[PDB]
Amino acid sequence: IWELKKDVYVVELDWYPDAPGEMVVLTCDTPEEDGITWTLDQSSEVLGSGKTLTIQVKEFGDAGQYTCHKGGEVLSHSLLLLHKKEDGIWSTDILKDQKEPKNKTFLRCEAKNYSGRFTCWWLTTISTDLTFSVKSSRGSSDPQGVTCGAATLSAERVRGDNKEYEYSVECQEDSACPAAEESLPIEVMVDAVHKLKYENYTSSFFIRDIIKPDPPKNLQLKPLKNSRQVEVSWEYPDTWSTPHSYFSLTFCVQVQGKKKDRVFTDKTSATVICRKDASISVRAQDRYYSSSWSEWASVPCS
Amino acid sequence: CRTSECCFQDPPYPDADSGSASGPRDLRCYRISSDRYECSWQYEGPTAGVSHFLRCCLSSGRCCYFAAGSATRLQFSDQAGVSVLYTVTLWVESWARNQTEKSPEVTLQLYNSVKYEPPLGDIKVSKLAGQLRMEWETPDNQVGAEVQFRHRTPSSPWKLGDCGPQDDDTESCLCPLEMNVAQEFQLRRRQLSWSKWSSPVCVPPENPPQPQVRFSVEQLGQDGRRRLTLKEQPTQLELPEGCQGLAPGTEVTYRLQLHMLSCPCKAKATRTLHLGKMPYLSGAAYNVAVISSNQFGPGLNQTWHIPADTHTEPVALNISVGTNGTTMYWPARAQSMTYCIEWQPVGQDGGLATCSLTAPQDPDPAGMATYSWSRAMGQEKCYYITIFASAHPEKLTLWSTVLSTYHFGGNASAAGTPHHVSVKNHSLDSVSVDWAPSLLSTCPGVLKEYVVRCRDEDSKQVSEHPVQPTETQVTLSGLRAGVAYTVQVRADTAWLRGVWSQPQRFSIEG
Amino acid sequence: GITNINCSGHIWVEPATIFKMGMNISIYCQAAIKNCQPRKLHFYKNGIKERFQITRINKTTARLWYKNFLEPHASMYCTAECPKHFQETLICGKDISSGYPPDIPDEVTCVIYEYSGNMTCTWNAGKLTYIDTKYVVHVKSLETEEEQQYLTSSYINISTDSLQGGKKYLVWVQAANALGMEESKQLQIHLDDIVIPSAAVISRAETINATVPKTIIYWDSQTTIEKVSCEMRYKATTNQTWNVKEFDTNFTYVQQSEFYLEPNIKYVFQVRCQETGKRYWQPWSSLFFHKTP
Amino acid sequence: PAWTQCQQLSQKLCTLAWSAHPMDLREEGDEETTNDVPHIQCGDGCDPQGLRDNSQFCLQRIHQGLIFYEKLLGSDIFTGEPSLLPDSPVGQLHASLLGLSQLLQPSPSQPWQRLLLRFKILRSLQAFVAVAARVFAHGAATLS
Ligand SMILES: *[C@@H]1O[C@H](CO)[C@@H](O[C@@H]2O[C@H](CO)[C@@H](O[C@@H]3O[C@H](CO)[C@@H](O)[C@H](O[C@H]4O[C@H](CO)[C@@H](O)[C@H](O)[C@@H]4O)[C@@H]3O)[C@H](O)[C@H]2NC(C)=O)[C@H](O)[C@H]1NC(C)=O
Ligand SMILES: *[C@@H]1O[C@H](CO)[C@@H](O[C@@H]2O[C@H](CO)[C@@H](O)[C@H](O)[C@H]2NC(C)=O)[C@H](O)[C@H]1NC(C)=O
Ligand SMILES: *[C@@H]1O[C@H](CO)[C@@H](O)[C@H](O)[C@H]1NC(C)=O
Ligand SMILES: *[C@@H]1O[C@H](CO)[C@@H](O)[C@H](O)[C@H]1NC(C)=O
Repeated sequence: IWELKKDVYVVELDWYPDAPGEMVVLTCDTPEEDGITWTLDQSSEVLGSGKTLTIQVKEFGDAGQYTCHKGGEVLSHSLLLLHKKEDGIWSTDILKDQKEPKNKTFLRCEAKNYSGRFTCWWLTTISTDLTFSVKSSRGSSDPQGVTCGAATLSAERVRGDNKEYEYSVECQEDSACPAAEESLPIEVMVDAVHKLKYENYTSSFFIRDIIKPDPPKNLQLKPLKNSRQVEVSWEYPDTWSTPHSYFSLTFCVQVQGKKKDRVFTDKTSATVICRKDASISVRAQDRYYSSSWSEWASVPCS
Repeated sequence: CRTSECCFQDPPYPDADSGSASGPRDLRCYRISSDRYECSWQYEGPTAGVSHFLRCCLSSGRCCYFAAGSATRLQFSDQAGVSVLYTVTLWVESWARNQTEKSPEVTLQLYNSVKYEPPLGDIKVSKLAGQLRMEWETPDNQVGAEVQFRHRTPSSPWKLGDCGPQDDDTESCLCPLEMNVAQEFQLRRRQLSWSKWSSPVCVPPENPPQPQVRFSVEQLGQDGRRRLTLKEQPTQLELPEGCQGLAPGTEVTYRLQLHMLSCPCKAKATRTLHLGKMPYLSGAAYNVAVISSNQFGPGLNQTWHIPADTHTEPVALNISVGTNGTTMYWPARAQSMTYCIEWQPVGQDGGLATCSLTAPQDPDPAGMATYSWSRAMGQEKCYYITIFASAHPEKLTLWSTVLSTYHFGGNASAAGTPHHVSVKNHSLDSVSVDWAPSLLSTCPGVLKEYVVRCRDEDSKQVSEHPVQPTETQVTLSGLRAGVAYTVQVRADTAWLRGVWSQPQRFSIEG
Repeated sequence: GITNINCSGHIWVEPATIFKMGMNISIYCQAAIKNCQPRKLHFYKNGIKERFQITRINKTTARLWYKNFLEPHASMYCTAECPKHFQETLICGKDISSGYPPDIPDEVTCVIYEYSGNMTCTWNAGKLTYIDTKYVVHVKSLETEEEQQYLTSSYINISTDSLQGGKKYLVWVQAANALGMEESKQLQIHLDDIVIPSAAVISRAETINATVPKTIIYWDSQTTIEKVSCEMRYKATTNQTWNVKEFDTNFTYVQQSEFYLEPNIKYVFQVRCQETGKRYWQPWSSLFFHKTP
Repeated sequence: PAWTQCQQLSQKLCTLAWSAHPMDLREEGDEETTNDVPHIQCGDGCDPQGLRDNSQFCLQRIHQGLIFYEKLLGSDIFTGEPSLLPDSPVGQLHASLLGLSQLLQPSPSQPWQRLLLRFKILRSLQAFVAVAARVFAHGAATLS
């Protein structure tokens, strides 16, 4: 048993049939010594008496909000969140497994630019009583300052017989240096809590590893007169870092319609040929460190 | 209280004293996920206004119930209060027409009652070390299963076998493989209750069948093209009864590969097409190959050879031999046409045609196309010449034949001079003029006609008469005995008059 | 560490890291990671995960079993998946080599070469052992019972003036490697008999136009041995059979020899010689091509 | 310095280092890289403001890192067995590194350790060559 938050305790359990559980002692936070009664959750039945309480935590029915009373008044609280340990492997029930790019990938984080802002998405099929709490830091031997806001809901979708909920959180590095060479990585630590079941996750990365620049901005096409050849013109994405002569982006251009066109231009313009009812589609990638490609932003050939 | 939470209060109906035969039965509860369980039962009799309830009683003795409504099954998670690490007692209570009907009690540990599911249709297939290998991803939270398979051919019944223990993220199963018949395979699992048999897995033969197809080619049109046509379609593969119309991934794919034998000086002369898209061909020679393939690879291919057209057309082909090279002139067909010229020496059985490719050409002021080469067509020889052209040289199916004819290289006028010319006395007033066929006769369409010249030496009178190109013997009549005469013969072409043979002097003695 | 790899356990292979080619081996990786139980072990071969045929005997140690291991060299290291860590964790690794025990060496011969001051010895190697094999040459005297040992990866020479312990000696070679060791048969040598003269070279060849065409072949050897017998092979370029004749030659001058050969036919010639009566012969001389007029 | 040639050869360096190592294994006990590998930290003046203020500070660190990575790429890790192909991109990496260091300022291991060591060295090399190519890219368009 250990402390997670103020007046919230996490009890570990070995999750095998007919388990012996764990031994747990509860102590009311009061200078008083006599006339103390205890109840579990909203039930009014008295479980025990005295300053100390001993229970044996065997299942979710024995966990819940414990309250000590004296004189008919609420003294303090003590919540018990279980933490299943299945043959040495902890449970991952709450957060849905994305399985990309590898298995057990629960938190997926991305950054638009190099300034030090990332954002982590995680999927679940649980609608009510769900409460996340994110904290993060850079390194573990001597941590630095990275601040994360509250975790909100971004979008909701339906897949299969169940639903699916997508959360997100915005984090900023406090001492961000966009130009340095990273040596030690960032840690993200999510504490997923659902009713009385506690879980907890971790992801580590380099900022240069999770960069996915925005789709290229302001796509305009002007073909040669009476010619199918079209020169492509665009500009660097707005959210990308500055100056653009330092943080350089190598692009990609395809022509799709309903014969494959693939060109990678380091210049903001290129020329291709559009077939009938085709679409010019553009990508982007950081030129020097191959982190990731961008989503296509397109306009159609007419 | 809630849809997924047990209520630890009394059911709002009295207990069952009726004991009617019709009611809930066969209550089984399995664990479907890491924290979700389901319980299913069957109801006997009419379902007119029947509400079922699932009841549970923990080890401590406190009893709770779920409000299943009119559904025949219910789902709940481990936080509902139903104990999952211990011993619980579950029984179904149904309310109908103002009566209660209970079910036989079942006592189990819900964390242990796990039912395993067969693979979810996505089974990989492969050939390894002479035996068929199939791999499937493991179902979620269902590791550690004994897996057992059954298989059959079109002519054999089910045969049962074992694959071995499975304890990974993806499973595997080693199975024998048939050579020409397909197989059906069905699969089931059980943890270290046996699962239901899978959806069918169908396996095609390791070697695809030979493409049993027949082709036909049209006659060469005036546009210089002919179309290829399929006379017979490939025979269908024999599949087991359970695989007929099932498993589109076991189908044989057929591809048509075209190889243009003419214009070998071109960069690319091969193209692959679908058997459903029949191509247009020129008067050139082509090789057509059909390749059959399946998930294991390609089978044996069949190739058909299409010969070149032998028809000769009288086209105005002018060839000029200069001090620096030879130039060809012929009527242009259309604008921006790329021409490929092929010539073969006559009498050279199996000799490869010399290929010459031109840049795209437009008709000149005289409406002619031209090609020049350095000092090359050997001199004093006959060549069979065929010209092809295309406005889209990259598309082999758009090439067309421009002309096909024979041409004599070099000085046709000098080399075409009739040889072995002889004059023999036939009568007191006639002579026989016999000669050997000129070299031009060996070039079809080049020799237009012969001309015979007779000169009376005493009167100096000269007479000329044309002779057919197939005749090398003529009898000249109406001559005077005792007079000296001179005779010469020449071979004329479609454009130039030949050189006269050496003058033969003769006189009629008798 | 960018310069070092830290092992986090140990690994051993049965029967041994060195074993006979093609046998059945078993690799036991025992993960010793602190504060972690290994979720999944993940063997690798030269950076390629061989996923098939693994058995999880027990939580710390999994076994990978090979059938017909046919690689001369392979790098094998085992990795692990910790429940909390994202990347696989390296346990340790080992390098294994497979080969054959050495064959028995035969065909032992030794020759002194004229003017060389050396005895040269050679012996056959047998089948390819695929591993480091070393040859030890033992040279024991029959007169003083003194033995001289020598080492090579292939062949060796013994200087003539080290064999002062008499004239009757005994030579045999010993082949050694990790998977076995075998000894050759003992070869009896005497230094007078094993002398081979200096190499004989053909100089030229001319044909004389006589009543019968006579072809003379001109050749010499720089030996100082008085008694020398030789053999020579001559044949047409279109024929497969060899024709050899015997000579007794004194090399004070260039020896001459006549031949009656067919005209307009190219022939080829080679020579070999020996000290008369001795066991060994010279190798056949390089090929000389001559065409009769 | 010769900014244009340095920029184009550093582009060559980036694409070569990403052709050499296009995957992951964790060695326990690694908490103190310290002075094992020189890195371009914040405060070495390799940001654009540092370039426009004083390039010498950044180029000093870049040259030290470059010579360190040539020393690593020239040791027995990349020359010893399993011997790499001379036509393989790894051999080109050392030549390009020597070129860059020239244009700027005129333990034994087992055969199984070397695969992992090569992967971890290429992983560090890509991360350093990225910032090197960036600082050379910014110079050839502003400090011409
Ligand atoms: C993610 O989940 C894991 C698994 O639950 C969790 O690991 C656990 O962390 C707690 C707290 O860090 C560990 O408990 C500690 O154990 C040490 C070792 O003896 C004790 O010294 C600690 O005692 C302090 O805290 C007590 C309670 O607050 C006090 O009573 C005491 O006086 C000390 O102040 C403490 O008990 C626990 O051992 C691990 N579990 C395992 C299996 O190691 C991890 O922390 C979670 N991480 C995140 C970021 O959420
Ligand atoms: C035994 O003696 C012979 C004769 O000297 C050696 O052969 C020569 O070796 C040197 C050194 O490698 C070469 O440069 C010569 O080309 C060799 N000559 C011939 C004719 O092969 C032989 O190497 C000696 N044996 C050993 C083991 O050193
Ligand atoms: C696990 O397996 C290894 C190898 O089979 C064995 O030596 C060991 O005793 C087993 N048990 C433990 C606790 O390591
Ligand atoms: C004798 O042998 C040694 C090596 O065994 C060699 O170096 C030397 O050259 C040889 N002598 C002659 C004359 O070749």
